[PDB]
Amino acid sequence: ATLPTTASSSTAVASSQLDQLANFAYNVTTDSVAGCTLQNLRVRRDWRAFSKTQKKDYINSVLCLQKLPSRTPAHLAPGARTRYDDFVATHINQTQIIHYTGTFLAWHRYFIYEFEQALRDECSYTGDYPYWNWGADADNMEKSQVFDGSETSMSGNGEYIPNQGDIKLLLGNYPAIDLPPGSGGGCVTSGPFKDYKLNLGPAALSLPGGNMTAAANPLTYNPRCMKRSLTTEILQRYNTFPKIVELILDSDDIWDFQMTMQGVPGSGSIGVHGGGHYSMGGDPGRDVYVSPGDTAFWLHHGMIDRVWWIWQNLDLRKRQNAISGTGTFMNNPASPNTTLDTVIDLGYANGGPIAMRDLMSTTAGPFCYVYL
Amino acid sequence: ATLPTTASSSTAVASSQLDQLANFAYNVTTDSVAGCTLQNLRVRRDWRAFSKTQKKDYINSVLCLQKLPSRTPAHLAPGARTRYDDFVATHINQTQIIHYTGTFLAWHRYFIYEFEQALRDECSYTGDYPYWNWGADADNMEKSQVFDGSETSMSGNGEYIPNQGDIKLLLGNYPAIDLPPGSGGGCVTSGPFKDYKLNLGPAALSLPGGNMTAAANPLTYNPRCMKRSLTTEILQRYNTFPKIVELILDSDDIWDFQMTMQGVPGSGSIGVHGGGHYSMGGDPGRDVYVSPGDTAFWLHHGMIDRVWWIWQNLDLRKRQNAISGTGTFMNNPASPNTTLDTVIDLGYANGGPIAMRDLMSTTAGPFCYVYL
Ligand SMILES: *[C@@H]1O[C@H](CO)[C@@H](O[C@@H]2O[C@H](CO)[C@@H](O[C@@H]3O[C@H](CO)[C@@H](O)[C@H](O)[C@@H]3O)[C@H](O)[C@H]2NC(C)=O)[C@H](O)[C@H]1NC(C)=O
Ligand SMILES: *[C@@H]1O[C@H](CO)[C@@H](O[C@@H]2O[C@H](CO)[C@@H](O[C@@H]3O[C@H](CO)[C@@H](O)[C@H](O)[C@@H]3O)[C@H](O)[C@H]2NC(C)=O)[C@H](O)[C@H]1NC(C)=O
Ligand SMILES: *[C@@H]1O[C@H](CO)[C@@H](O)[C@H](O)[C@H]1NC(C)=O
Ligand SMILES: *[C@@H]1O[C@H](CO)[C@@H](O)[C@H](O)[C@H]1NC(C)=O
Ligand SMILES: *[C@@H]1O[C@H](CO)[C@@H](O)[C@H](O)[C@H]1NC(C)=O
Ligand SMILES: *[C@@H]1O[C@H](CO)[C@@H](O)[C@H](O)[C@H]1NC(C)=O
Ligand SMILES: *[C@@H]1O[C@H](CO)[C@@H](O)[C@H](O)[C@H]1NC(C)=O
Ligand SMILES: *[C@@H]1O[C@H](CO)[C@@H](O)[C@H](O)[C@H]1NC(C)=O
Ligand SMILES: *[C@H]1O[C@H](CO)[C@@H](O)[C@H](O)[C@@H]1O
Ligand SMILES: *[C@H]1O[C@H](CO)[C@@H](O)[C@H](O)[C@@H]1O
Ligand SMILES: [Cu+2]
Ligand SMILES: [Cu+2]
Ligand SMILES: [Cu+2]
Ligand SMILES: [Cu+2]
Repeated sequence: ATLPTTASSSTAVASSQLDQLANFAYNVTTDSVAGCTLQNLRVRRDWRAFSKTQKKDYINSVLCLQKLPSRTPAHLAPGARTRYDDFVATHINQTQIIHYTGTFLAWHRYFIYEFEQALRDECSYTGDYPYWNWGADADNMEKSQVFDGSETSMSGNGEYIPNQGDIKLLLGNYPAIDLPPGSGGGCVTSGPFKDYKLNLGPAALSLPGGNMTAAANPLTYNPRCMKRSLTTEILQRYNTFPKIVELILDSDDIWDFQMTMQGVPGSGSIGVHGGGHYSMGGDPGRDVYVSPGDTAFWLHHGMIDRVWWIWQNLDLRKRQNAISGTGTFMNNPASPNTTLDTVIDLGYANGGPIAMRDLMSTTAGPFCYVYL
Repeated sequence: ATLPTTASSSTAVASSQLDQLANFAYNVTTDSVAGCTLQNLRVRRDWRAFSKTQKKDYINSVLCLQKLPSRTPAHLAPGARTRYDDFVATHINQTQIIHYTGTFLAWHRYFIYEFEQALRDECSYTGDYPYWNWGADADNMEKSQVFDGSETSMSGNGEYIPNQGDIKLLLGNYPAIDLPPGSGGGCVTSGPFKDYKLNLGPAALSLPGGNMTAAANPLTYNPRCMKRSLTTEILQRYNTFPKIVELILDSDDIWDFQMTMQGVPGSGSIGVHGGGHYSMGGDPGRDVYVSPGDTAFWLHHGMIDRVWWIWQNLDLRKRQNAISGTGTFMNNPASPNTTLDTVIDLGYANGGPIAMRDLMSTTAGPFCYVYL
């Protein structure tokens, strides 16, 4: 079998191209497994592949972390109430050193893995890690099994608010990127997270109209509802199967991969990573720091990690350990290059400090899983 | 009298142009003074204008802050030992929100004012705030009364180190700016600060050759000598009287002023602000975060504040309260615009929280001084 070399403009085959690439990556991962053996190798799976009661087992475990008390010392994050908040808080705390950095991909890989460990160790979860395949939902976000509002979604849309202005995304002094406000605006109307209390932020919440709300200290207590405004137009622009495959096949090195993924500034594109986030609309959906406060975050980054994993396995010799970038957001201010010895941590959320070299592979260090 | 409209290429008259502009600014400030009256109005003065024993009164007060114990809670900055360290620590702590921000100019104005208050309130200083006029020293940094190594300098050059590679200044992914390493390299050889213990950092120290050293936590204890490597070539490139006047006269709004001053990224220029800093070479001279750990910092920023003050007084109606920019370094990540209500503080160094509106004028809020 010879793999696709050029992304198709046809949605139907772009999807199949993606599946081929994934199959190859799956093949590479499995037979390289012949700590981590084929036996104890976990499989992360598309949300759609979960059955009703499996969906709910996951949801319930998450609701469990949203009920268990926070481990973060109150004086460090006064707003944190739950174990779940512990994760949100560390993400807020470290936002300026984990996006547009050399550590971005590996940090989020570790973040979601440790989230998973919390689910298993504290909330008795025994099911698989879920991911959200953007491409399948690119035409109707409201019908996504992740966002349909049912008892098996991560809740759905937010209360509709008429005539919201556009979202204006800034970075540096580049011209804004303009996005539609979606079909919601307010508190989520249904599903398992309808009564979920969002406790932290806003740190930097983009608002319809172009304004931004920012607490003096986004780690203080600010209990409020989760708001969404599902915006299908955004997925259509940045997260279609052709766009996904394009990112994989046109990215010749780790720099181009991660930059294309996140959206290079000034380019008018926010990539699959930005698209996934901003398509949720609402709050913290539109807050780069507080985004894990939206429960769909974990599924989104499941998919982010998948896409990275695929890209790596297309040329494992060159890509397995590939790193580019520094330890500061867009290298502002300048910091040293990230290396295999760079140490990251998730503060009080879970786990301990760990070096980049131990994160590069989904079947070494603490990791032992594959994506189906 | 009609003021210069175009910066002269002649060093001799560029200097006189500067003096005219300063005189005008002085005139505006005084007669606008007709809390702050002409009576209690302080005058900040060129270091050269200080007599021997006045120089030493200032130096001694600084050495006093370098001996009095730190107020910063040990658990917040384990490295801080002295009152002086309190200031360095807050600067390190806030570096990512006080450079390339809307607050940059006003924050540093408040920083040095509160430094001054520490000198007066804790170290019995009663003399004037000094500033370093770069232009007078642009041809021979070693002969500067600030850096001559005598008992009236801020110490002088560092131990000479042969064949140091160039300094390579990065920001974002723009091409590096290359600078010569100067005539020193090591510990300062003489003057009042020869035994001054530099306690904090490095946070991001640029090294000859292009490398950068960064502690895991630059607020922890790392006692070592202050190192300089006086680099006249740098002042010659960025800090000549023509360059100073150019910044004043060619900058039509606050954005262009502050950006030209700091060096716009990608432009190959580091402005009078970068030039002043990097011309000192050494450590923390080449560390954006830790720079106040070099005792010349206060004189440099005296001059920075002067240049701003002059520019403001050229059109006080439009410039007095002018602000542009956000609350994050180069607006990475994006944050709200700075406004007159934006509140800043210097943590434990001195003073309390204060709004931008109270900082805009050297003769309102807490301020009541002029530059001669
Ligand atoms: C947000 O990030 C900052 C910066 O990393 C975190 O501050 C860090 O806090 C921990 C302790 O709270 C420090 O760890 C060290 O622990 C050992 C004891 O095992 C002790 O010997 C050290 O002196 C230190 O306390 C870490 O150095 C410290 N870093 C800084 C710059 O203060 C903070 O915890 C994070 N906030 C949250 C809520 O996670
Ligand atoms: C570096 O900057 C951080 C962020 O500003 C500083 O953390 C801040 O620390 C102070 C107290 O240490 C917090 O002030 C508040 O004081 C009142 C009591 O008057 C209390 O009710 C509040 O809950 C809070 O403790 C401030 O909110 C806090 N901010 C964060 C994000 O933790 C830190 O102090 C700075 N480090 C140094 C050495 O200056
Ligand atoms: C994966 O390996 C299987 C089993 O040998 C093979 O049939 C299939 O063609 C491989 N997939 C790809 C995309 O190479
Ligand atoms: C956005 O901010 C401006 C300036 O503070 C304010 O006047 C306005 O009310 C805000 N606009 C919206 C859409 O709320
Ligand atoms: C931020 O200020 C700039 C001018 O410096 C202005 O163009 C922009 O509209 C402001 N942003 C908002 C949303 O207020
Ligand atoms: C400053 O005011 C004095 C006193 O009237 C005047 O002689 C001088 O010309 C003024 N300076 C400038 C530069 O306008
Ligand atoms: C700079 O860093 C490189 C890579 O770590 C190292 O090999 C080298 O020793 C350093 N160069 C200098 C000039 O010390
Ligand atoms: C940082 O890494 C880049 C490649 O991504 C390399 O070009 C540069 O030399 C590195 N910086 C240093 C000084 O090691
Ligand atoms: C296939 O459908 C996608 C949306 O899923 C479009 O983006 C593409 O142009 C093609 O029509
Ligand atoms: C006057 O002298 C300055 C240095 O002080 C030069 O930069 C300028 O070109 C002129 O020779
Ligand atoms: Cu993140
Ligand atoms: Cu993300
Ligand atoms: Cu500064
Ligand atoms: Cu400075």
